[PDB]
Amino acid sequence: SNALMIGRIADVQHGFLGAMTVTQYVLEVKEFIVIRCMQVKLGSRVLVQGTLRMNRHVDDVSKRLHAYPFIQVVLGYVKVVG
Amino acid sequence: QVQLQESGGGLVQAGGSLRLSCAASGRTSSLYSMGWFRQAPGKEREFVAAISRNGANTYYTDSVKGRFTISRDNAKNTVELQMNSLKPEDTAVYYCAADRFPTMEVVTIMTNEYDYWGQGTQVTVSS
Ligand code: NA
Repeated sequence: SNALMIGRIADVQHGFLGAMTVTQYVLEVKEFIVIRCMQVKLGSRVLVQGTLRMNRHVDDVSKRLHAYPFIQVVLGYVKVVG
Repeated sequence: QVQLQESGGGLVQAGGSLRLSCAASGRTSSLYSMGWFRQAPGKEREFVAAISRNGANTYYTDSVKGRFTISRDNAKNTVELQMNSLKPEDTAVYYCAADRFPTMEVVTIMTNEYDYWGQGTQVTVSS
């Protein structure tokens, strides 16, 4: 399921999961969603095209299933528009 | 609004072991990725080990792989570093750190992206 969104980068992560390095961003749209990328700076206004992932995981403490949604950029792009 | 406090440091002989522990207090709900770092006098602070919020993903600097193990207890708000087969090269002040970046499974591996720091604990390994 594809999504096209506009907003401001509020945070940046250089991270790792499942043997792969990833860059993540917090996009403020006020709500936020994480962008996951497998010239974008803090405070940049961006347009993002990618796949909306609900990304449900079981909470360690409550043992309840929650979504941890993200836009998957692989096909996909994030372009500075500010 | 977050305090990190290390414990478990000290002196050991080469080949020995230590277990470091870090306890998080205050606004712990804001914390996600947790990590251990180290710094020797006159040197830059370096990444040692880090662990995702959910504990599923870990990352280690090359020189500690197979020797150090990071783990966390989200019910106690602690993060721990089991250090086996210690070498003189591991001598440094060790710091625990916490990242506010909101992600369940992805571990932060960039030093400057961590937001809170403990006061540090000295680890010394004699030859
Ligand atoms: Na951060």
